[PDB]
Amino acid sequence: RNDSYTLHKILPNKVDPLVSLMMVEKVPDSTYEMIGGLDKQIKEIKEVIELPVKHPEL
Amino acid sequence: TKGPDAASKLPLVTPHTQCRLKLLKLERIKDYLLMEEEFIRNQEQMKPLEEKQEEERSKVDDLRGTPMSVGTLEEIIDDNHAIVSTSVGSEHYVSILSFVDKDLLEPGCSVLLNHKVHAVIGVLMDDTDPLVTVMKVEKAPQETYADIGGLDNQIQEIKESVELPLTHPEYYEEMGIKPPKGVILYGPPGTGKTLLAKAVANQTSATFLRVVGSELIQKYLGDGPKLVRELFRVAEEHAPSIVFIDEIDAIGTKRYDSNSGGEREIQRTMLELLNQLDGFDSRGDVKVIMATNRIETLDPALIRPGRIDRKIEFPLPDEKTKKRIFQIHTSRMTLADDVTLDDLIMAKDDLSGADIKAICTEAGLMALRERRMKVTNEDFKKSKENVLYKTPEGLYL
Amino acid sequence: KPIRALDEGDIALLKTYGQSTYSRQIKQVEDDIQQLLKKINELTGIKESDTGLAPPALWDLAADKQTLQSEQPLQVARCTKIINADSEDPKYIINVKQFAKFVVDLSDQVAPTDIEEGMRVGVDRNKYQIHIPLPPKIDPTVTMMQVEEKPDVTYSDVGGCKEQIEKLREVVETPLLHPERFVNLGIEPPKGVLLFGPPGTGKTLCARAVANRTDACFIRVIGSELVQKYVGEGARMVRELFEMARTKKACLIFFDEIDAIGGDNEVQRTMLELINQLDGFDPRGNIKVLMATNRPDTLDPALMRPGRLDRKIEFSLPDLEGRTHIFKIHARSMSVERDIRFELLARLCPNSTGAEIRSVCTEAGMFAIRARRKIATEKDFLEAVNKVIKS
Amino acid sequence: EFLHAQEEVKRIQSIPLVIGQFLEAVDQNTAIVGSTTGSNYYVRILSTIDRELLKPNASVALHKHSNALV
Ligand SMILES: Nc1ncnc2c1ncn2[C@@H]1O[C@H](COP(=O)(O)OP(=O)(O)OP(=O)(O)O)[C@@H](O)[C@H]1O
Ligand SMILES: Nc1ncnc2c1ncn2[C@@H]1O[C@H](COP(=O)(O)OP(=O)(O)O)[C@@H](O)[C@H]1O
Ligand SMILES: [Mg+2]
Repeated sequence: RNDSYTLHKILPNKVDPLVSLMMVEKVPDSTYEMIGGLDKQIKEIKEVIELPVKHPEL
Repeated sequence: TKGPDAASKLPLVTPHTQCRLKLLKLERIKDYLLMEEEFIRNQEQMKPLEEKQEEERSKVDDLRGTPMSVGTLEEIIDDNHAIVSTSVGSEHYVSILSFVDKDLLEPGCSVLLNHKVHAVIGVLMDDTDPLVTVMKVEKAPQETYADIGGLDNQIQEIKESVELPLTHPEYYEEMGIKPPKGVILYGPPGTGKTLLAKAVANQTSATFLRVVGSELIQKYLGDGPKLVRELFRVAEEHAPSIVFIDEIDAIGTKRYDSNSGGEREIQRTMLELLNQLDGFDSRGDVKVIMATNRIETLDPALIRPGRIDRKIEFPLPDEKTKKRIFQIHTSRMTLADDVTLDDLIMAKDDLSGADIKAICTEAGLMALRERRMKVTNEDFKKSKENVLYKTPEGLYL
Repeated sequence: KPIRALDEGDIALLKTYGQSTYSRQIKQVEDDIQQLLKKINELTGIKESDTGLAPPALWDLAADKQTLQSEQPLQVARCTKIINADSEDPKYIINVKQFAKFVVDLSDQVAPTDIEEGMRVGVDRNKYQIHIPLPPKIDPTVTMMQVEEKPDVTYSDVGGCKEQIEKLREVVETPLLHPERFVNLGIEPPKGVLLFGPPGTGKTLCARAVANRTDACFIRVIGSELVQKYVGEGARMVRELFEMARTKKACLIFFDEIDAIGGDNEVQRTMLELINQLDGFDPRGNIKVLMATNRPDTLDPALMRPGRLDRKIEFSLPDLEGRTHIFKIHARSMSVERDIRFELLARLCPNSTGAEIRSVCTEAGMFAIRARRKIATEKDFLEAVNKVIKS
Repeated sequence: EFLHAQEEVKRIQSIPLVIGQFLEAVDQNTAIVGSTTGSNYYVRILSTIDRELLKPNASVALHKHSNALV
C-alpha cells in the first residue's frame, strides 16, 4: 500500500519488459510450403523441435 | 550454527527394466509420500496453539510498528546506540531498544528497524536475499557416480577434496596436512566437469551452492561484492557446505588496470571473492569447487597454492573410458545384438562424453527413422558422422 | 531417401507394442510421486523466522516509548574541510554516504575542538547540525589489522633466505636492539625498507619471523581490505594503529600485499597520512615500517625518496640448500619416515616457490592418505613433486 | 452530473504527467507500470484508454501524484 506497506494483492510473476517483448505474440507468416529444397533440413529441424515436444514417449 | 541442506529422494534405479521391482519400490515411495501427506494434513487439521504471551507480544509489536525495514548492522557503539546502513546504502546512528538480544547484534546481521525514527527493533539471521537463496540446491540432481564412466582419478581426487574432510577427517590432522580448501576442475568442454559437480552434489552431506560465476556480477555498484559476501556467509552459516562456482573464467580472467567503472566493479567483485576465499580457514568445513574450460586465462592468484591447491585435469576420454561411457549411455537402449560399438571407439577422434551421449541419441533417432527401436549397428555408423561435423592426409602417415 | 514423418498411427503404435507391460503404472506412480513431493513442499510451511526478541522481563517498553518519542536518530557523515572556521565559519561540508553533501553548523552541546576533518559525525534530520562526533573506533575483531603481538614463527621456521634474513637483520635488529652504535656513529637508523619479490617467496613469513625475534608485535595490513569496504576512514584507522604503536613499546608495522595500496584519492590520503607518520613522526622511533609488494615499481615515487625508505630488499626464489631447508621445515609438522632424501626433492623442484613446496608436502600427505598409510614414504613425495611441479 | 463527471475524468488527464513503461496488465482496470523515476508501481488504468494499444513496454503517462496509468 501507499506508505503503510501492507501486502494487499498478489501480482503475476515478474518478467522484465526487455525479455517479455521477446515472446512471439504475433506469429509470422511463413509456411513450409514457401520453402524450396530444405526438405531434409526441415525433417532434421522437426526431429529436434517438434518430435520431442509432441511425443517424448518414444 | 545450523546444519546442511539439499534433501533428495531415493536413488531407486535398483532395477531399471520395469520388472515390477521398480513398481514395488516406487509403490513404497509413493505410499510413504502419502503417509507424510496424511500426517501433516491431519496435524494441521488439529493444531490449536496460539496467543499465550499476546499482550506483551502485542505491545512489543506496537513499539515495532508496521512496516519494519531491515537493515545491515555495519557498526555498534555503546550498548544503546549503533550504526546501521539501510538497504539504500545510507547509514544512520540509531538507538537500540531494550527488547533486542544484545548477544545477537554482530556486524553484518540484518537488524529490523522502525520505519519512522530508525531504531534497532529486531534481528534477522535469515535475510538470505532471493539471489543467494536461489543459488542453493534444494532437489539434488539425479546423476550419480554410477552415471559417470571413466574419470576414476578425477572422482577419486574430488572425493578426497570435498568428501573425505566432511566424513572422517582424522587422517588429515593425523598426517598434519590441512584439508584442501578449494579444488578447481578444468579441461576441454563436455568432458565431465559439470557432470562430476552434479554427482558430488548427489552423494553429498553438506549444503551445495551452485553458482554460475557470471551470476555474481550485478548491475548496481557494490551489489557484486555484497552478493559474494552473502553467498559465502550463507556457506559458513550452513556449514559444512560446498560452493560450486561453474565457469569461473566468467570472472577469473587476468586482472588488469581497470579504467571504466564497470571493469573496476568486476575487479572489486573478484577481489572480494579472493579475500573471502582467504577468509575462512582451510580447517573450516566450507569447500569451493570451480570449473572452467580456459584454464590458462585464469588469474594466477585465484589458483595460488595457498588458495586453491588442487587442480583436477579432465582429459578427453581414452578408449577404455570411451567404452565405459558408451556402456553407460547405451544401458537404457534396446540395442540389437549386431552392434559392436567398438568401431566408433576405435575411430581416433575427439569424442567426449557429451559427444558419445549425442552419438547415442542420434543413433536412437535414426532407429526411429526406420520405425524400429532395436537400434542396429548401421544406425550408430551413420549417427557418428551425423553428429561429428567438420592434417592434410599424407603428411603424417 | 525421403524419410517419412511418423504418422499418428505410427506414434500410437510406437507408444505401444514395443512397450513393457508395466510402463503405465510405473510412469503414473512416478508422476504421483513428484506431485506428492510438490504438495509436501508447498504445504510444509516456513516456520517463524525468530526475529531478535529478547527474553521477557528484560524490556523497558515504557522507557522504550520515552526514547522513541524523545530521543532522535542522527545520520552519520564523512566530515570534510573545516572551511577555515575560526569560530565565525563553524560550517563544514559533510558527506552523508551516497546522499548529498551539506555545509552545516555545530550543535550547542559540542565544541569545535571536538570536531576535525575526516571523522564520522552524527547529524540531525531537521538542520543537519553535527550533534556528536562518532570515532570509527579501533578493535581487532573489526577490520583486519595486526591481530598479533608475538607471532609464533621464529628464525627456525624460515629457511633459504640466509642472505635475505641477514639483510633484514641489518635493517631491523641493529637499530632496535643496538641503538647506541648508530647514536655514536651519528647516523639515522633506516627509515623505510621495501621487501619486493615474487608471490609465495616468503616475504610475509620472513617479516613475521623477524617480528617474533625482534621482541616487537607484528602488524598485518591486508591491502585489498582497505581497498574494499573498509576504505575512506582507513586513514584514521592507520592513524590509530600508529598511535597505539606509539603507546606500544615497539610495533613492527608491515603492510601485507602493499601491491594493493601502493597501486588514488583516499589511497593518496592514506599514504600522505603515512607521510605524516614517518616524515612527521620522528625517524628515531621503534615502530619501523616494513614494505612488501609483488610489484616493486608500483609504489609511488614519493614514497621511496631518501628520508622515507632507506633500503630495498629482493626476495628471490629459494636455492637448492634453501629448497631442502624449507622441505625439512615443512615436513617436521608431518608424519613421514626419518630417511626422506629431502635433497633429492629439492633437486627435483627447480625454480619452485615456497608455496609450491608447501603444496608438494601437502600432496605427499594426500598420496599417503590415498593408500591409507599413516606414514608417507619417499615414493609419495616423488609422485607429489611429479604432480605439483611440472604443473 | 454525468457531464460533470466526464469533465473530471478528462481533467485528470491534464499535465504534467510522468512517463512510464506499461510492464504487464493485471486486471481489466489495473496494471503494473515502471515509472521513469526509477520505481515500479501497481497502479490503476483509466477506463477511457483503449486496451488494445496497451502493449508491453509501451510508454505511458502516469498521474503525477497517484501514478495511475492516465
Ligand atoms: N565420463 C563420462 N561418463 C558419462 N557421461 C559423461 C562423461 N563425461 C561426460 N558425459 C556426458 O557429457 C554430458 C555433458 O557433460 P558436462 O555437462 O559435464 O560437461 P563439462 O565437461 O562440464 O563441460 P562444459 O562445462 O564446458 O559445458 C553429461 O550430461 C554426460 O552425460
Ligand atoms: N624461506 C622460507 N622458509 C620457510 N617457509 C617458506 C619460505 N618461503 C616460503 N615459505 C612458505 O610459503 C608459504 C607462503 O609464503 P608467503 O609468506 O605467503 O609468501 P609471500 O612472501 O608472497 O607472502 C608459507 O606457508 C611458508 O611455509
Ligand atoms: Mg560442463
